[PDB]
Amino acid sequence: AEAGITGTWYNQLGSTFIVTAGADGALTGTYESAVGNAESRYVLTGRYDSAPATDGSGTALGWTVAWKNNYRNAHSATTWSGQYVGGAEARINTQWLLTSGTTEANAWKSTLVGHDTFTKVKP
Amino acid sequence: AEAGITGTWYNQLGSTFIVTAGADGALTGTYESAVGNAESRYVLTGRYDSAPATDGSGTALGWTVAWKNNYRNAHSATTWSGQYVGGAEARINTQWLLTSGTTEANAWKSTLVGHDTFTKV
Amino acid sequence: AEAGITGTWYNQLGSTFIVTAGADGALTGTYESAVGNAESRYVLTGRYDSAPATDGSGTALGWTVAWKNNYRNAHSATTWSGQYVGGAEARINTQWLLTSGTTEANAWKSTLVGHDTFTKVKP
Amino acid sequence: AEAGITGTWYNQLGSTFIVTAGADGALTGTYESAVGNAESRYVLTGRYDSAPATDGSGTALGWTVAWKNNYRNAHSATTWSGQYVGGAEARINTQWLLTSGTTEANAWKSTLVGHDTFTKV
Ligand SMILES: O=C(O)CCCC[C@@H]1SC[C@@H]2NC(=O)N[C@@H]21
Ligand SMILES: O=C(O)CCCC[C@@H]1SC[C@@H]2NC(=O)N[C@@H]21
Ligand SMILES: O=C(O)CCCC[C@@H]1SC[C@@H]2NC(=O)N[C@@H]21
Ligand SMILES: O=C(O)CCCC[C@@H]1SC[C@@H]2NC(=O)N[C@@H]21
Repeated sequence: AEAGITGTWYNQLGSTFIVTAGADGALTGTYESAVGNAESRYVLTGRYDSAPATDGSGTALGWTVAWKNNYRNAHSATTWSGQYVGGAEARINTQWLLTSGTTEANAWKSTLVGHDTFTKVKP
Repeated sequence: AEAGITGTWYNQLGSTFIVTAGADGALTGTYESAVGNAESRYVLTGRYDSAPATDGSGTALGWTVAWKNNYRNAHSATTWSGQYVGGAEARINTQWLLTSGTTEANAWKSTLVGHDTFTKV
Repeated sequence: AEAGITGTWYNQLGSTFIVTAGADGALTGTYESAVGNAESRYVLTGRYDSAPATDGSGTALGWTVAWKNNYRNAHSATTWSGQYVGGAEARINTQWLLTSGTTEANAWKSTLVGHDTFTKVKP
Repeated sequence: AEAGITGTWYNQLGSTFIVTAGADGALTGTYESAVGNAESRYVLTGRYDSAPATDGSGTALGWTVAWKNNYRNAHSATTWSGQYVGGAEARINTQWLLTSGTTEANAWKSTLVGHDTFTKV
């Protein structure tokens, strides 16, 4: 449900995700991270399943942030892959990969993995 | 300057990734997977570092495909996160997460992880 | 602390982890999964940092279960990588990789990733 | 039978993995990393499927190294999870998780993920 996803969300670190779900499956918005080499808002773009299953399955989605805006550039990008689970206590449960640009010799330690849970604030 | 990310790329499974890199960091294009519950092309969108470091570092990037088009809907989405390494034989090295829409009970087994290497050959 | 790790632990799915931490850095024990193609106990072996930092850092550890015992064989193995965080509310926070044996053509979808949090029961 | 997992293997970074596979599923040996905060050999222990499927499937396995030995202590541990594929050119294909001991504040950045391919060359 585009309107189910569309809104302001926060995760367990205190980061803010503002997203709009388009009817063609597009996600666009901004992300503000509470941690890491980041300041202010960053552009995000992603995609979601705009026709999910009618049962109690979640809606699969994903989005990317490259950590460069007009104030800072961390030379890194994170992708979040997860699912939206609707209802009263709407949640988006994700796992993420954060890759930093590195020299070829340091490429083995270029990528962090983690997981974030997002809670929606009253839309 | 010199981000030769724009083009048609192929990974080791034979999937085709056609991307345009915008001057301000946007990635847009289409993806056609040679494997999985997929047929024909799917829309992708992503982001990349449009001013990378001047030392020998790769360019960080990432993108998403939701596997729904006019033919099929797999109820899943993949994100690739990696770096572009330019040069005479340019490559995009990625790790990816493929999440399927599941019930809560099956959420523990909702996400596959793998790694794809893209070259222009 | 070997004695800090040693004990019975349960995660959010209802699975049971019984572990003994050896003074040489060895972990041995048994694992019972509440989900998946598993029944009864399975042998686990792992390693941990037996001399962690004296600050508030966690103790890094990891262990493996191959899902074959005398009752069932799922032809898969999981490795958990994480850290033990001591105290009153002792926790082990992990991420895991579950690989299934597959044919070469299905090898792209061989591995699941997830995360489990373990709580210790009164030792 | 035929699990030719036992031996000395090398990955793409030039690290050396010396393993013995026990008849009942145990893996034991040593690991020497060519990269990272590591020197000399470290103890590894793991598990593998000692009765794999009879179709063309690989053998699932996994092992752990805690990066402490008599020389150094990195306060970290790596787990590799993968499958052994036998044949004329046998390979072990893995994905790994490297967790460092961190404070709670830094737990979000405690875990690296990568992938190693081992061959006997
Ligand atoms: O340090 C960087 O390279 C950029 C900031 C990264 C912030 C990460 S993205 C995953 C995790 N979730 C968050 O909300 N913030 C951190
Ligand atoms: O089966 C699905 O759910 C949709 C197709 C998934 C194809 C995956 S995405 C990661 C990997 N890289 C590819 O080029 N194809 C597979
Ligand atoms: O289905 C299988 O192949 C074997 C059982 C797998 C159980 C997994 S391991 C990770 C997760 N944590 C658990 O406690 N159980 C599941
Ligand atoms: O730096 C550390 O914390 C200890 C050494 C880590 C070496 C890693 S483990 C994964 C990868 N594969 C290797 O052979 N070496 C690196």
